[PDB]
Order: sequence, then C-alpha cells, then structure tokens
Amino acid sequence: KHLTDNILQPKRSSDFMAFKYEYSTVDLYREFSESIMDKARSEVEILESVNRQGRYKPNVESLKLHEVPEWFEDAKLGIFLDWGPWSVPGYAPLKGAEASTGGSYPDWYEFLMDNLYKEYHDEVWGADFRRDDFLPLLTGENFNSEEYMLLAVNSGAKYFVPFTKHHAGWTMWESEFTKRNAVEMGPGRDIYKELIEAGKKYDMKMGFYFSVSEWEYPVIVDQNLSQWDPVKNLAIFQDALGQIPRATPLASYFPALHDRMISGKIPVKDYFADYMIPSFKEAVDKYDPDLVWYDGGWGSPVSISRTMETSAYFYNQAEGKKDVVINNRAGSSLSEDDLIKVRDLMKIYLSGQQLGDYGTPEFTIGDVDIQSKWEVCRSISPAFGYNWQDDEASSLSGEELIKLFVDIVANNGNLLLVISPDGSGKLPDIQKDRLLELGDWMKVNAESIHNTRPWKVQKENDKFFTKSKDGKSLFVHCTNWPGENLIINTPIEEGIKGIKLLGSDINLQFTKASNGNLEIPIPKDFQNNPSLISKYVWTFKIDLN
Amino acid sequence: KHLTDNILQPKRSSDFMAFKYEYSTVDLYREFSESIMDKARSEVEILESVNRQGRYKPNVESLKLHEVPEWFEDAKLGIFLDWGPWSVPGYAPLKGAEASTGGSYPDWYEFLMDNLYKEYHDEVWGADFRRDDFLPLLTGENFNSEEYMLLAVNSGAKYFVPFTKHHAGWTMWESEFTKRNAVEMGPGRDIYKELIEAGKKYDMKMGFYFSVSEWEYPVIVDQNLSQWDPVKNLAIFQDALGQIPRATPLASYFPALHDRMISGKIPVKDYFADYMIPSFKEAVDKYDPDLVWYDGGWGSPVSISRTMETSAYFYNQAEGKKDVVINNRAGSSLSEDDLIKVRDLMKIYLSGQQLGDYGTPEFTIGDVDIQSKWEVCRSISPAFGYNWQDDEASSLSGEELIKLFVDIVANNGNLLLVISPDGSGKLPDIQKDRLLELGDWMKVNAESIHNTRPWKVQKENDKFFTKSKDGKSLFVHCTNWPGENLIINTPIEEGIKGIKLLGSDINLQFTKASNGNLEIPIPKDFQNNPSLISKYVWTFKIDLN
Ligand code: NA
Ligand code: NA
Repeated sequence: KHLTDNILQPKRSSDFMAFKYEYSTVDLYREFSESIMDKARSEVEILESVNRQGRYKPNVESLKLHEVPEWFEDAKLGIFLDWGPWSVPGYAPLKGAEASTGGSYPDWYEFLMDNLYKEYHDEVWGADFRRDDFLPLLTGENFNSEEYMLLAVNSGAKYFVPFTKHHAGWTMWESEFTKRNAVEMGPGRDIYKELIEAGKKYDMKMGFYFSVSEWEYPVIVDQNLSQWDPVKNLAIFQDALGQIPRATPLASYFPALHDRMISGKIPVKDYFADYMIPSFKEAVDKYDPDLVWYDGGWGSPVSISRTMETSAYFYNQAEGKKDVVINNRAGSSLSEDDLIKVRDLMKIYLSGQQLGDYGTPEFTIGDVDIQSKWEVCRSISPAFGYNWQDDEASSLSGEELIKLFVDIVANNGNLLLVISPDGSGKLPDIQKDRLLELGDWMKVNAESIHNTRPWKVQKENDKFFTKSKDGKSLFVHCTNWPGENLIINTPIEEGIKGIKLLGSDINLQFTKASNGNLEIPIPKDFQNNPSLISKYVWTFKIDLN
Repeated sequence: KHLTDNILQPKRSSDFMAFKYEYSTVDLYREFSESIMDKARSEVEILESVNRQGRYKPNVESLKLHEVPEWFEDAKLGIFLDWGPWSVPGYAPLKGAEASTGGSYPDWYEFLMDNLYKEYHDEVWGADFRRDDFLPLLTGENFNSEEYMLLAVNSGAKYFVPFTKHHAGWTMWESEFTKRNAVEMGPGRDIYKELIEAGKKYDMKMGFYFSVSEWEYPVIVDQNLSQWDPVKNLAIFQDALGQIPRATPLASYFPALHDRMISGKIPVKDYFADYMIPSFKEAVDKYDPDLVWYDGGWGSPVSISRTMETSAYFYNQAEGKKDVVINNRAGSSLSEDDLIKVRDLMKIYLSGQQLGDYGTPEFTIGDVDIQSKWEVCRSISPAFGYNWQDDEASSLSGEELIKLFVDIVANNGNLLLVISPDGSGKLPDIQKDRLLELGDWMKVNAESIHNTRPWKVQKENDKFFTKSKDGKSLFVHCTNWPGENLIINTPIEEGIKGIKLLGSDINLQFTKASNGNLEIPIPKDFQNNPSLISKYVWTFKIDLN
C-alpha cells in the first residue's frame, strides 16, 4: 500500500523509542517562561526604540520608500535550502496532493501526517510515532555547510536562503527563545551559524527564511477553555496558518496529544510579542542577513502579527551598513472588516497585500508584472522538501531547468531554486546533477544573465532576450540550435558593432536585410557538435553603438 | 502507567485487526445519501403536517402548556441503561477527570480517547486502535433484554430509559437512516426493539434517550474547505457538542482520519433536517416510547437544531393515545445575539432554558426547586458508563443509595438510576449488589414511595416524610432505628386511625404528649434485630382520618 522494501524509503527503525525531551511543555512553563518573557520585553523595547528613532516606521507608506537593492536585481539565481525534520520521512504523493500553487509539499509532512498523509504515516512510521520523533533522526551527519555553499557558488547563484525556521518552529540557529533548535534537537550544531560563516568566506548574500506563525504554540492563559482541560493556565494558540479549519485562536491543551508535537517550545502569554518579535530580532542581530524571506504570514493579519515592526527594524539596522531586501510575505494589511468580507465572499485580498520589496510566485509563475521585481521558488520537481520517490521521470532535466531559468530572467524574475536534502543532510545525486548542469551552463553564459535587465521584447519564438544595464549589449538566448543561420525578426534600432556566441572567441558575420531582419551565418565548424560550445541554450551577444 | 496485568481491565486483543466497514463514508455517499435524503424530505413534510394539524405547536409557549403526566410524578425510580461502544474500554480516571456535574464519564471515551484519555488509550489499546474498533467488541453476548427489564421491575423502577443514541451516533434500534446501528454493528440485534417488547410484557414505561447533536457527522457541501481536502463535496459537521474548542461548523474531511470515527454514517446536506428529525420520527413511530430524554442539546440552539418540532411532534402523535413526557434537554431558546453575549461574558444561559416538562440535575442535585418536578441521574459511583476500576471504595453502599433515594423522593424528585454494563452486556456484580439491596428494600417499602407526594415538611432530624396522593397516609422514613419509642415532633393536625411499621402486620398504639408530640411505643420483639423487618430505613405508615 505505502510500505515498500525499497531501501531508499525512510521508515520506522526496529529500535524506535519515543522521544521525550528532557523538559516537558509544563517543565518549560515552570522553569523558562518567566525568564523568556522578561528577556522578550527588554528586546521588544529596544526594537521599538530603534523604529521610533529610525528612518523606517512600521507602516505601509514608510516601508514602501525602501527600494529593491541593485544586488537583488542583478542576482537572478538563488539557492533555497529546504531542510528540516520533514526531510527525515521525505514524502508526498508524486501526484494528486498538489496545493493551489501546483507544488507538492513533503515539507508539510509534520502537519499533514495527522490528516492527508495519515495512511502513509500509519503504515510506514506508525500511529504511535509522533511529529517530534523525527527530530532525533535529523542527524545532519552528511550535512557540510561549506560544501553546500560551494555547490551554490559553483551553480552561479548569488544568494543562499536556508529554511531557518519553518512552520513547526524548529530553528536552524541556536536561539535563546526556544529549545526547539538545531543545537538541542537533531544535528547538535548551529547550522545557520555554519552557513552564515560559509557565506562570508565565499562572498555569498545570505537570506533569513522565517515563518511568522507556527502551526501550534503553547500559550499561557488566565481562563481554561473547557471542563476537560487537564492543565491549568496553558492552551494551544492556532491561527489560519494550517489552512484547514481549526479551533482558533485557542485549542484546549492536552499533554498526551500536544507535547510530542511542540517539544522545546517555551510557553508565553503573547506569541507575537514574547516570542516571534524577539526571535526575529535575535537572528537579525546575530547573523546580519542580507535578505528576509517571510513565510506563513497568512496566519494572522499584520495588525496582530506585528511584522511591520520586524520589517522596519530590519531596514533600520541595515542603514549605512548594507543594502537589504524583504520578500512580500509579511502578511495582510486588511482590517478585521475587510477580512470578514473576504471570508463571506481575491480582488479584496490582493488590495491588502502591500508589504515587501518583491513578489514571490510559488512553483507556477502565472501572470507576473514584469515591470516590478519578482522571484519564483521551486525545486527541480513539484516537491518542496525531499521526496524519496523523486527521480528522472518526476524531475526537470538540466535542459528544461536551464530553459526555464532563461525565461524567468528575460521576464525580470529571479529563480530561487529549492534544493531538498534527506534527513542525514545528503543531497540526492539527481539534484546535485541538475545544479552541476546549471553551473556548467553558467560558466559559459553567465554574462548574459547576471546584471542584466529585460529588453523591449522578452521572447521571439524560441529566443529569449536580456540586455546589459547600459543597453549597449543585447543577449539572444536560443533554446533551439539555430543551425546554419540565426535570424532575428524583432527590430533593432541602433547600429551593431559585432556579434559572438558565448563559449567561442570567434566573431560572427552579420547583415541587416532591407526589411530590418538580422541574419547571422553560423560557421560550419560549429554544426557538427554545437553542444561542445554550450549545452541546451546558445547565447549570442550583440554589441550596439 | 496504565496497562495492568489485571484480567478485569479491558485491553487490546492479540488477534486485533482494523475494522474497515464494508461501506466506506464515500461508498455511503455514492450509494445511500440520495435515498436517505429522499426519505428524510418526505418524513419532515409529514411531521410538519402533523404539527400544523395538531394541538401542540413548535414554540415555547405552546409546548409549556403540556403537563407532567401523573405516572411520572408517581414513578419515583427509573433505570437508565448506559450501554454503548464506550462500554468496551470501560475507563475513566477514578479521580481528577470529573466534569462540572461532579460525575466522571467513561461514556465519553470515544471522544476523549484522542485527548484527555489518550495516554491510557495509547498504552492499553494502541494508537492504531481507532474509535470504531470498539464497535465489533460490543458483542452483547451477555445482554438479555428480558433479564434487564425484570431487573428494573424487581428493583422497584417504573420507567426504563435505554441509551438509544449517544453522542457518537450508534443507534440501539434498527434504523434506515444510519448503518451505525445495533443490527449492522456490534450485537447484531435490534436491542431497542427487544427492550420495548419486554417493557410491554411487564407493563413498564419506556424512554427514548436521544443525543440531538453528534460529535462528528459527514455532510455534503458545494465548496471544499481547503486546498488539502482529498474528497470533493464532503466535509465534517461539528457544533459545540464536544465542549473543547473545535472547527465549527465544518472541518475538512480526511478519510484516513475520519472514516474509522464515523463508520456507518450516511452523508447528508443538512444534519438536522435530513438525519436528526427523520431518525427521531422513525424511532418514535416504530417504538412508541412514553418519555423522550433529549441529551447533547448544547451542540446547537433550537433555532438551528429544530427540536421544538420534534417535541411538538412527540406530543401530537401521543395526544388521545397515551400521556407522555419530555426532559428539559432539547436545547437553548437564546437568540444568536444572546449566545454571543454569553460567550463574551449563567444568568442569561438559564433564561434561555425554556423547553421540557421536568429538570435533570446530573450527579449533583444542588439547589432544586421542590415545587416543580425534577429527576436526578447518576450511577452508584461518579461514573456514567462502565468503569472496570469501580469498587467498594468508589461506589455508594446499598445503605447510602437507599437513604439518598428516600431523600430524593421526599423532595419531589425521581431518581433515574444509571446502570452500566461491560462490552459483553454483563452488569458488574457491585451494581447487581446495590440493585439487590434496593429491590429488597422496595419489596417492603414501595407503597411509601410510589404514588406519593411531598408532605408539608420533608425532613425532621433523621426522618423523611411522604404522603399518599389521596392525603390519607403519612409515611415516616426513619434513617436510624428509633429504638424503644418513635417520637414525631412535626404537628399532625388530622386524627390518627392506625400506625404500622412496613414489613410487620402489628398495629402500633400511640399517645399525644401535652406538647403535641406523637409518641409511638415500639414492640420489644422488634428491638434486637429490626434490620430483619427492613434494612437501613424503617418506614412507619400513619393512617389519617
Ligand atoms: Na518599495
Ligand atoms: Na409544561
């Protein structure tokens, strides 16, 4: 049904024993809650003071004055490291479980194991195997931060975004605000510190991926919620993050249900003020990222989540130090009344999406505005997170990946390419292969990608265009080998100085027909094996007067 | 912590395999939903026509005019048969899991196994053992309907109320509106029909216990609820019945989560109109009960649940045939506005409790109005439903039960005594012992209980009074043996014709002291061993002029 005898399929160990962390949720309440809330209050005061004195205030109009940095316009390619406890089971259906994005989500396994993936989980892992039993299996024994960074450098990428904290709240950094962190649970290392250090050594821009909301969080309450509640003054905070209907804002807390879903999380009174804001601040202050990649901002509107304050802080602390950027996932600017009207009834929803420097279409590019900056995120397959089933049949070829990349870049996009390791931190050879092919292609063709801008036309048949910033170099990316002759129909107004195929030093002949078309004879010597010069896509650089 | 080697503790069998009912929820949608909704629509039309033409209308003012029948005033003792799939595990904590009533609830195990009782369940039954895996174990191999009816008769009871349908929706009767019924699942018999036939044979008034709401019900919907929903047009209806915060009114339906919680339930569009009303009507029409014992009426207000229509129907179909009664659990008459104000903020809640013929204090009697009719429900322990742990330390003695019963009856109450069999249908010996003592007491003393009314004084020291309905007999229930003389301080205005101790034919002489006290010498031959005549409580019958 779901359990195979395939060695590649991660499955329950014969030596499985329940993971009961040193501190229960109640232990954390008794021993750490007051300490953390005290620390949080002092950190939030500091952040609020920075914003009071700073250029950027926590409001849409102030934050809108921030500009996309040159480096982000220029980067074109980033690497998105989708690694966390979900990497251990490494499962989504190959087909039929797609979200509205068109992607599938192995990286939602921690949540979906109780519902959509429950049949699989029960057969492969066991009904008695809880979410947190994946944490000790996230060993990282094969995870080498510097090698991942070198892989990204070699691929042609210009930024690297680790999944620093996803929806179940495990932090890749050693945080003072949670024990659900990479040092205490899983690999026993500050993975983010290692990646940040590697990024500095290889001169790579570094992101900070941060889920605003979490699926469940233990909170301190005055009144209990039902006559059945076993533990006074604790409940479980839930917002819209899970998407499926749930109890909101509070569910009754039951240790035998909840503890092994929330190991390490310290109860607080106010999820946002006492935990989310100070942990954001901590990571920014300690690691100094170039980019914030919010996610999970649909949990609560920003009036509640207070992400305009984290955004203002990020920009203010960067002033005079570095150029930084934020995606568009902080959350909604809608009022309670407009959120009600959306539920009762997309037009109104989009009117409330007003925060961030760039758009983030996911998997499906769709109807992007090419006049503004955007970034599409996806892996080589539909899967966000490792899928042990992913293979040649399910994944883009190197060829397809390169052609998609070119299309993205011509249309003003960046590609944020997801790579998804297994529980040990090993990258599947198929993903490594596609990175190698992209990198090998970029070694020849990168000047037509990095630091370019859209042209007046993006596409002509099988050809995609980019231009240099100054407009004096036009790049024609042919996704089919043009053979004996390259003909360009789109009018070129300026005089032409010369033409070359990237990967060859030889200057090409060229003439303008009277109808305006460009004719470019291709040397016979290239026709035998054009892939020797460049594989899959052949890029011609046209120098203008 | 919870799994013992005690043979009395019900636990997972070594031969366990998942119960996957021959009809899945989706099968029932495809194969039965249309037929059930066809029948439902016709039955609702018929019910509405009966109410249009009948004396009682489905509104508070009309229903209030219905009076408690003489038989219910007279009955004093009923048997409440708390038997269902929960009887198999037979568990609640002996202490510390009490509800607001003061009772504990083994009969909530099907719901609480996922939260409050989850540690026990996981250890004793297994996380892979689902709610519906209890249904095949409800064998009824030791359940004999005639014997249960005779147990009620011999105990002195005058009505018998089986748990015909509790909160998870298993019906004791063979229903065309659900396959979660006693013929298709569990004992393979129409249990209710057997009890109804026995009740007719032994001239016992019969109840119909009916949970208005159910914890979960599969419903047919136009739009799905999330991008993760695997099955088009099905969802799970939930209201306030579960008490703990939940998704309401709809949860996303996931077969691997829900199917083994809702085996047998046929999806409908409108839980109330397409299932609740017609199933109520079916049982009333087929079995002709004398009493409706609503429960679980806190799920939805009556504006939504439509229980004023089922109440009017019950009265109307009985009118001119038999005198019938309804408890006070149909639900709330509050408006949406008042329900909101209750949630934001007991006074308002009680103002909306306006339907029914009598009050139903549960376990805790509290400050009852003795001028109106009331009925307390409880077992001999705090436990509603079988608790394998219940023992002499946890349970009222026969002595304590009889004294409590006398107190109830002197104060205008009925006792609806809960008896709780195990999964096979066997009654625990401790419960049998208490029934033996109560029945032996009633064989001597029942004339002082049945057909009586409160007197002008209810209690004088250790003495409780009742009077015959005709006013010609006063019964003095002494909870301590009076010894050589029975002295009654309360004035008796009427002349006295004769006095006897029930259980003895001896006519007792008496004098009035000058202070007015009645002085009744007690024969020497009673003094050594008065318990031979009657145990625990001695009742003197005073015949008046
Ligand atoms: Na801006
Ligand atoms: Na009435």
